[PDB]
Amino acid sequence: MESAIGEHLQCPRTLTRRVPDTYTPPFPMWVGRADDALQQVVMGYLGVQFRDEDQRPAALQAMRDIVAGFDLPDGPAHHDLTHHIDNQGYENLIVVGYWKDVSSQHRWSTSTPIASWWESEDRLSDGLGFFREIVAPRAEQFETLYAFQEDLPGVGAVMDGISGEINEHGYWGSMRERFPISQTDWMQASGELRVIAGDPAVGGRVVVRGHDNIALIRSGQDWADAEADERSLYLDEILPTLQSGMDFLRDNGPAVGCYSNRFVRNIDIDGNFLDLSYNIGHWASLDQLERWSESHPTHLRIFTTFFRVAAGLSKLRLYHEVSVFDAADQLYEYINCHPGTGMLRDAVTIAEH
Amino acid sequence: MESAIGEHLQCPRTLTRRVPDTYTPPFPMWVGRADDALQQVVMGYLGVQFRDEDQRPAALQAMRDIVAGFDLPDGPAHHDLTHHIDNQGYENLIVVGYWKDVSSQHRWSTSTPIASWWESEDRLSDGLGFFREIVAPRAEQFETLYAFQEDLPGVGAVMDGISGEINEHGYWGSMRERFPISQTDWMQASGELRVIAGDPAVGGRVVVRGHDNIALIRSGQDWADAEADERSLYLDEILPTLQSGMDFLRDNGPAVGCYSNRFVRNIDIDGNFLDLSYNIGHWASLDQLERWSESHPTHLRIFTTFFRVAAGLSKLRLYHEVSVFDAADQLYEYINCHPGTGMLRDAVTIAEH
Ligand code: HEM
Ligand code: HEM
Repeated sequence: MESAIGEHLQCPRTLTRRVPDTYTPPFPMWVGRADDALQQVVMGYLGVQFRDEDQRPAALQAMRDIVAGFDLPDGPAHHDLTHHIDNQGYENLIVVGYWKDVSSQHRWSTSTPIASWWESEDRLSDGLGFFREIVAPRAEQFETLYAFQEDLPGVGAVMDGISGEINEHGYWGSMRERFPISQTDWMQASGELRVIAGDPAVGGRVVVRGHDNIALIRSGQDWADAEADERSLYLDEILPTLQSGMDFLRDNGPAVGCYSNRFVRNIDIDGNFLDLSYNIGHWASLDQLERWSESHPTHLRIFTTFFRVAAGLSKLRLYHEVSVFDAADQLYEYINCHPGTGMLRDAVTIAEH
Repeated sequence: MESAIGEHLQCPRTLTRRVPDTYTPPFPMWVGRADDALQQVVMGYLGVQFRDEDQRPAALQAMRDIVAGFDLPDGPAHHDLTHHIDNQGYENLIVVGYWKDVSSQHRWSTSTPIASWWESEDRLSDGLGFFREIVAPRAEQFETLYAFQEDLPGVGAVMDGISGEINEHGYWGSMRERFPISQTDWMQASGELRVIAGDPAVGGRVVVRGHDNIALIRSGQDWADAEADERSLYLDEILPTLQSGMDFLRDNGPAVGCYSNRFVRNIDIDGNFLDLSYNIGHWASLDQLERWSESHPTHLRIFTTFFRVAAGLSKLRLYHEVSVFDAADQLYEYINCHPGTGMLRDAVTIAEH
C-alpha cells in the first residue's frame, strides 16, 4: 500500500511504527500529496470578536475587509470563513488563510495595505476584538487524513493532489506515524506558552509566543451534499456526541492540555451558515492530544460510530489536519480580546515563571 | 520510573516506543519480576470436557487425577482450576500448570505415570473429552500487568516478585512495549494453525500445531475480598459489559482473529465456584488482539470504567498476562472433544493443506 509520508520525505528510521508491516487498514482513507517544492506552509487564522448586537455590522465589515486583503499580491492560495460563540458569550468570526510558502505570507503581512491596517490606532478604537494566530509547519511537521478523495478543504486545498489509499491509519498512534518527522523525532513539547508583550488583564495589544511542538488540530465535518437520511444520521447520532466532546475540551482545557478549543461553523461573506464545521484545537503537546482522542469517553463515544458507518457512509465528508511547530513558527497576537481568547487564557504573563 | 522490562532483559533497541520519554501513566500499575534464571516458562492448560450431567462424577474424578499428577516430581510450580460452558453447551474443566523451565515440564510429561495416562486406551473409552494445550514462551515473549502488588495469580506466581510502579501502561500499544522482545522484534504472525494428525470431524485423537507469534491472553478478575459495595460495582457495572465482550469473541472469533475464547470461573477440587474468573484467549496475531482491545465497543466500555474507578479501587483485583510463541513452542492435543473445541475450530485439516 501507499504511505502517508511523501516519497521525497521518506528516510532511514531511528523511530519505528507500532504495527507490523503486514498491517492492512479496515477501510479506505486518503492524504494530501505535494512534491518537493512545498517546504513549509503558513496557516493564518484571522479573527474578529464581538459580543453586542450593535457591533455585528462592523464585525462583518471587518471580516469583509480581511477577505478583500487576500486578493492582494501574495495573498493566501486558499481560505474559508467561520463563526462561533465562545464560553464567554463572545461571537468570533475567523478567516483561515493558507499559503504555500513562508516568504509569500511574510511579503503579504508586511505589505503597506495589510500592515497599516493591523498596526492602526483604529484597531484599538473600533471596540471590536482582533486576533492573528499564524503558524508555519514544515512539510515534515503536518499530517492530513480524508475519508474522501476530492475537493480537499483546509491545507489539502493548497497541496498538489490526493494520494491512493494509505496504510498508516485505523489504530491509535497512526496520526503520529503520518507526520514525516516521526521517522526520526519524538515531537516532544518543551518551553512555555509565553506573553512577550502586553498584559491579557489590561486588554489592548497582547503578543503570545508558542513553544516547541504545540499541536494544532483542524478536524472537520461536511454534510452540505448529504441526502435526508444521512443528514439525520449526522445531526442526530454523531453531532450530539461531537458537541459533548467539544464542550468538554472548551471548558476543561487545562486539565487535558488543550490551550484553546473552538467548534466553528462555516459561513459565507454575509455571515450565513454553511453545512460545514470544524474543531480548531491548540494543544500543549501532540501526545496530550493522542491521550484525549484514545481514552476520553467523548471521542471514543464519537469514534465507533464511524467504524460502523464507514462501509455505507455515503456523502458525509470527514477529515482532519494536524500540525506541530517550532516556537519561532508561531505568532499569537490579540487586540482588545477578552482574556480567555485563544492562547491568552493559558499563556504565562511577564511575571509568571 | 521503573520499566516493565526486567533489567537483565533490557538491550540496545532497534524498535522504539510510541510515547516520548516524558510519559507518566495516570494511575499506578505493577508487573511481575524475575531474574535471569527464568529463561522460558511452560503454560499447560489441561482440560476435561463433557455435556451430559451423568458424566460429571467421572469428569471431576479425571480433573482430580490430573491434579494428583501435578504433585509428582517435576510437576508445575503453580496451578489453578476453572470451569466454563462453551457455546456448544459442553462443560469444560481446565487445570492450568506453570513450570519455571522447559526441561522440568518435558521430564514430567514423559514420566511413566503421566505418559501412560495420556496414551491410555481409557482416554478413548472414557466418553469424556480431554485436551492438552501446551505453550512455552521465553521470558522475552510475555508481559504481565497487575492492578495490585500482592499474591500474583497465573504466571506471576512462578516469577520472583513484584515491581515498583511501571511507566509502560495507560495507552494503546503499551502491552506490546511491556514485551521485552518488542525492543527488537515485530512479533509478526506467519504460517498457519494446522492439524498434523487425525481429523476434528471424526473425533478421536487430533493433534494441532500453532504458527509463529500466536498470542495467548489470560485476563482475570478477582472479587473474593471485595466488600458488598465494591462487589456490586463489579457485578452490576463491570461484569455485564465484560460478559458482552466475551460472548462476542466466543461467537465471532474468525472475523476478528480470535481462534479460541473462553470465559472461565475458578473452582475448588470439588467443582465449587470461587470468586475469581478469567478469559483464556488464543489469537492469530498480537496485533489482532491489539485492534480488538483498542476499538471494540465492549472493551472500550470496561476500559472507560477502570479509568474512573482506579483511584478508589481497593479490593477488586484485575490483571492480565499475554504471551507470544515461536511456531515450534506450542502443541495442541485433543481426545474426543467436539470439533469447535479450542484450536480445533480454525485449524487447517490434513485434507486442506
Ligand atoms: C464527529 C466527528 C468525528 C469523528 C466521527 C471521529 C472519528 C475518528 C476516527 C474514525 C478516527 C480514526 C481515523 C483513522 O486512523 O482511521 C479518529 C482519529 C482521531 N481523532 Fe477523531 N473524530 C471526530 C472528530 C474529532 C475531533 C473534533 C477531534 C479533536 C480533538 C478529534 C481528534 C482525533 C485525533 C487526535 C485522532 C488520531 C488518533 C490517532 O491516530 O492516534 N476527532 N477520529
Ligand atoms: C473487568 C474486565 C476488564 C477491564 C476493566 C479492562 C480494562 C482495561 C484497561 C483499563 C486497560 C489499560 C491498562 C493499562 O495499560 O493501564 C486494558 C488493556 C487491555 N485489555 Fe482489558 N479490561 C478487561 C478485560 C479484558 C479482556 C477479557 C481482554 C481479552 C481480550 C482484554 C484485553 C486487553 C488488552 C489486549 C489490553 C492492552 C491494550 C494495549 O496496551 O495495547 N481486557 N484493559
